[PDB]
Amino acid sequence: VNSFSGYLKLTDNVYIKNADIVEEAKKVKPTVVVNAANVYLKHGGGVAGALNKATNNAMQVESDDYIATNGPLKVGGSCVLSGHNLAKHCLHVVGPNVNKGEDIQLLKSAYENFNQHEVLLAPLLSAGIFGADPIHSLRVCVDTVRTNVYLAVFDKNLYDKLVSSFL
Ligand SMILES: CC(C)Oc1ccc(C(=O)Nc2ncnc3[nH]ccc23)c(Br)c1F
Repeated sequence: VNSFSGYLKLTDNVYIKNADIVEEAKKVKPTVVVNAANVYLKHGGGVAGALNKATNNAMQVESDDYIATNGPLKVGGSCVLSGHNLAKHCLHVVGPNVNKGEDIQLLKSAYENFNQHEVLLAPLLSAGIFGADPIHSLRVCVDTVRTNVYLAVFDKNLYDKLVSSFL
């Protein structure tokens, strides 16, 4: 039993809700919140900008030190950093950004990072400003993640479309 509330169950392990991931993280304080990161951990907009804003820019400060030490992530890769006031940990995961021409096949690799964590609060990878089809992202999520994932979808219209079209 966990503290996530109001989710629709899609499969044995995947759950979905129309919610602002920032507000959901603040309420649940999950062990792991997933960020929709880029390889430079520049949290300017989208989910990343919102999460970073909620940490009062502490996420960005920590991220800049991470990059200075380690260099950029790989597309499809991830790193574990602090969750600040939102979660114990933040798993920064880089899905391919279609608006940069990146290979959509890397979306499966990106979701594989979730399997290293028993339970996660997450957005749909490569959705929103990353330019992929969120219906496809949900399909890859369900077919790749085996651990327990609670998906927050900000847009109510998109949420209803994802549910109603789910196979
Ligand atoms: C073309 C348009 C429909 O694309 C999208 C628009 C918005 C979302 C969305 O709800 N994003 C979020 N989800 C959870 N927390 C969040 N905090 C801040 C944003 C946010 C998504 Br997934 C989209 F794909």
